[PDB]
Amino acid sequence: EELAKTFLDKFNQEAEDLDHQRSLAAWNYNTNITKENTEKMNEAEAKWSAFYEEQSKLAKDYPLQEIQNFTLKRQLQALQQSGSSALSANKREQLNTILNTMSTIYSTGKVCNPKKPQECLLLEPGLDEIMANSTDYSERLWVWEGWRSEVGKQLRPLYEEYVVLKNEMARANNYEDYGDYWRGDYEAEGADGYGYNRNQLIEDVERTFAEIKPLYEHLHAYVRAKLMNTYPSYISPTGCLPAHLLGDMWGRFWTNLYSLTVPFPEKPNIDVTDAMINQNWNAVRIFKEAEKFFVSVGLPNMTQGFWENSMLTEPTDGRKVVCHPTAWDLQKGDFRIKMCTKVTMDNFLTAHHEMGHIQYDMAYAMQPYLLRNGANEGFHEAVGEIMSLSASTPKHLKSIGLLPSDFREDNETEINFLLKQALTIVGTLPFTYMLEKWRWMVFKGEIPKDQWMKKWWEMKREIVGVMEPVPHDETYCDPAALYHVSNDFSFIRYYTRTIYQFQFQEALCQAAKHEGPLHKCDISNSTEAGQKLLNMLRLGKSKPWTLALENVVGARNMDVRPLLNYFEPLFGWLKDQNRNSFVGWNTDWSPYT
Amino acid sequence: PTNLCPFHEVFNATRFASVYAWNRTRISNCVADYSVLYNFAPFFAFKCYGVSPTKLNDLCFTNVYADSFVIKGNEVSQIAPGQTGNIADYNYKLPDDFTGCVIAWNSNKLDSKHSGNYDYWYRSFRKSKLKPFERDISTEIYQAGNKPCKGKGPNCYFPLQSYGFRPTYGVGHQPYRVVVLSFELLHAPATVCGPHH
Ligand SMILES: *[C@@H]1O[C@H](CO)[C@@H](O)[C@H](O)[C@H]1NC(C)=O
Ligand SMILES: *[C@@H]1O[C@H](CO)[C@@H](O)[C@H](O)[C@H]1NC(C)=O
Ligand SMILES: *[C@@H]1O[C@H](CO)[C@@H](O)[C@H](O)[C@H]1NC(C)=O
Ligand SMILES: *[C@@H]1O[C@H](CO)[C@@H](O)[C@H](O)[C@H]1NC(C)=O
Ligand SMILES: *[C@@H]1O[C@H](CO)[C@@H](O)[C@H](O)[C@H]1NC(C)=O
Ligand SMILES: [Zn+2]
Repeated sequence: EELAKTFLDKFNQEAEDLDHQRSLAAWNYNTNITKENTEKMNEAEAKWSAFYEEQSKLAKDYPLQEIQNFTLKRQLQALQQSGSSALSANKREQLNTILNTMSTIYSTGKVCNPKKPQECLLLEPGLDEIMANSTDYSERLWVWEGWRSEVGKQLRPLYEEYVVLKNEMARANNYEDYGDYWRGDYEAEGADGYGYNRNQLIEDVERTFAEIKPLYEHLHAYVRAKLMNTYPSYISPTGCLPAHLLGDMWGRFWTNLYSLTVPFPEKPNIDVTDAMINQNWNAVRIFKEAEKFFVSVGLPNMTQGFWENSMLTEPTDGRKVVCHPTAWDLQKGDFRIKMCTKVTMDNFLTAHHEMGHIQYDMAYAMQPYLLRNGANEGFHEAVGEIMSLSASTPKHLKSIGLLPSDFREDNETEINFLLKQALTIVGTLPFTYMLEKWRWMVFKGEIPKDQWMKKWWEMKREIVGVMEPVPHDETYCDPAALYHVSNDFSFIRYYTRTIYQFQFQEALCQAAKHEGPLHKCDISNSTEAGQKLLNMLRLGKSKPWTLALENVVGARNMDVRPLLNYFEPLFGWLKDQNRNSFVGWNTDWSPYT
Repeated sequence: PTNLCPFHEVFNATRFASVYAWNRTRISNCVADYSVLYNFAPFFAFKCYGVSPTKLNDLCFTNVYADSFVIKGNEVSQIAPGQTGNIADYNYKLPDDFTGCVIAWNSNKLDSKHSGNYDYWYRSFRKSKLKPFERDISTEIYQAGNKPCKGKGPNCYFPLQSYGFRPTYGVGHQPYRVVVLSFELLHAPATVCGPHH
């Protein structure tokens, strides 16, 4: 009857050997970019997918309507899904060359300064620096246009061939396009009303965006106001924020405008970087602090291999390395983090995030191979960030010693904090949703390539409230100048995650019985909250993410309510700030171009 | 009985048996110092059943049996009385009435190579469960289905398996060396006796 259990048992035990091989090869590339390690990655990928092909067909022979063990049924459906195995031979290696090329371009691209043409400079470390400090419109603009001109233009033809092949693979897996393959992460088969069909996600996103939209709009108007004080003639009081004037090299997080936009500047600082600078922190201490936070709640510390094999400093070996922060599960209790952590508060919180990934991976290693994932892409990211929400409260910052101890508590500093929080949480929601929506369109065939950037910037201006400084023809491929786009990572997770968070924290704060505002809650030294969360990280993808949600929060779907309630004091203040302001943007004026 | 029992050389041994085909050496006629065992001291499990690690060197027994093999970290919990899992079900099962000691120490720098030590194996498929101290070194293709079989085909699996042993594996998949000591009271003179009796 169920020779399924048996087949799955042989599969688990080979697939994890082979997936560790592939993961090691990819790691050895991501921390040492050479021609040789690039090819050793290709060969590991070839063996993985040649294997997964036979195992996939072999599984499609077991009818899934005879399986009654929903556990084995989820496993068999995961495996009857032939990702990659869908593309074949020439087209699996073609894809892989395209993918390697995009990847090494993104992490080797250097742009030079018209002023000192001998100064070519990399993104992963240096151009990031410029985009985080500078307040010189023309400096920022040459870095922004130089990056898009000198890599996005190199990536355009690649992104095209990439889209045809990724779509072919999806169609071969019975999906409308690649965007339907990625939205299939949110598809769940349980009972009662614990099911979820892919095509709900777009509705459920567009619902919640609307509910988020008012708050974003107010934050937007205010940020424009303050930005007008630093760039008077380049910004209209009724239109859009220029794309090269935000926190980083895209409009992704507005967390480097805190300086320009701090509500009550004469108070204790929520950003705490200066403190670390003088407190002589380093990479190892940031991670030892993340580790302490997770133990404080009752989770495992980190493995020895985590310390002996991870990349925490950017290597000073001459080695060329892809620096974007990532948390690796190489399938064998072999966990690592690949991050170029610099001594700032932003890296300190992202060490929280990527270690939250490692903790999830450790959590569900009790599950069989095919079920060791998150319940959905969002949950994995969300978990990284729930801890962050607590790691970031002033109260904890004070406990760390990074704040000055003295008690200058007041709504004043709560407004300071809520704004530094809005700049990174709320700010990223329209940018995120708009980026994924552009990709979903490109996959579904709705954008002719003669109008790619035309429909990029149009959606930009319309949905984010952000306009571009110089005009871009279809020789650009701006969207691909982000790690996730050119390194083939689904992006709507960073949307669902931001909502799922306040649903989790709220629940995990009810457990700690924290009274008062959800934004002053801190789950440190709370073993019962840690227990509440670990019980569901132990599930992984073995149960419907909808039930997984109810297990801790009591919802079967997303719910903007906790997010909105967390930011409610900032909503009230921000609204006053924009009583004599237009709460909105218009795509009419431009910045000369 | 003045010669000293060769417990050292079960432990001191370049290569261990694969759990499926676990070894046995019969300690017979000597004085029994459990002391040498700590020349491999860093121990991940040292569990006695019937006697006490702190009372060896006083054990008078007719015979001692030393069974040795290599296992995953995870799987050491299975070398216990009454335990269930692949290693106890198809490789190495112990009696419920076990008097003895399971001894288990990490062996990465020896048994794990950067390219997989595939010279280690375990039996992942068997028609039914081994009985205590049973041992089975078949390589017949397991037949999962009602249907007939062929070589490593479908519904028809090769019965054994190999642990990839590589240094960067997390601790639960690293190779561990295991030694089960079995203490045998027979009705005969007790000729494996300790320094302190
Ligand atoms: C990096 O890669 C080169 C060639 O691909 C290899 O020979 C070398 O050992 C690597 N260096 C390390 C491991 O740091
Ligand atoms: C489903 O199968 C698993 C093994 O794959 C087993 O542990 C579990 O008890 C089964 N659940 C049932 C029969 O409902
Ligand atoms: C958790 O306990 C530690 C140990 O005393 C303390 O330093 C820290 O402030 C506590 N966390 C809080 C109060 O958030
Ligand atoms: C084990 O004992 C024998 C006794 O002659 C010795 O030759 C051998 O070197 C020992 N093993 C090690 C690793 O020293
Ligand atoms: C197994 O028994 C043989 C018998 O000659 C012995 O030489 C070998 O060292 C043993 N291997 C182990 C320690 O499992
Ligand atoms: Zn992440």
